[PDB]
Amino acid sequence: VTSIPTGCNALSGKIMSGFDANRFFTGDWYLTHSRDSEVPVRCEKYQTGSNLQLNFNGKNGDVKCSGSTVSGNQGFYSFQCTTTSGGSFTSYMAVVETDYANYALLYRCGLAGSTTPKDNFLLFNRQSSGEIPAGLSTKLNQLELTSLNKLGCS
Ligand SMILES: CCCCC/C=C\C\C=C/C=C/C=C/[C@@H](SC[C@H](NC(=O)CC[C@H](N)C(=O)O)C(=O)NCC(=O)O)[C@@H](O)CCCC(=O)O
Repeated sequence: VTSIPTGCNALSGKIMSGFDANRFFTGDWYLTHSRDSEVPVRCEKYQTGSNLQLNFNGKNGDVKCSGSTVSGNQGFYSFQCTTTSGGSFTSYMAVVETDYANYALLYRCGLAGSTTPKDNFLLFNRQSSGEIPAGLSTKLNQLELTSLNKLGCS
């Protein structure tokens, strides 16, 4: 697969310059806010390892993913994921803006039950108590993300 699924936003001109994968894909990231959310809200901790591997506590069971760059879409990654209930899926993401040490705003998109992909904007924080950073104010305005939903971390 050489480009993100049709229907997913490639965010051309909207992704940060100079993304440093080595500084992003290290340590833990808590998913604290998102544009769209479900109930009940939860606190997903994304654990990263070498070679774009990650683990997180998903809605029904732990999830393990293996990432790779998407050849045709700068900044995008494809993650092949499996869940402890026996599920498997492919999810795409790009880091829109991050300071690596505190926050990261991501775009995520993938097929999840239909030909029409579902997408979202996600705010990750290094601390479970993290909220909306001042540094993202202008970017959130530009993307019309002025009321992110708080999830289940504190
Ligand atoms: C450090 C940050 C790294 C970021 C890495 C980026 C992407 C890879 C990681 C996670 C991806 C999660 C995707 C979840 C799918 S849902 C994806 C999938 N579901 C299906 O594919 C179901 C298919 C069909 N609906 C069915 O019922 O069979 C599934 O089983 N998910 C389990 C679960 O969510 O716990 C939806 O809940 C997403 C909804 C919109 C969104 O928030 O993106």
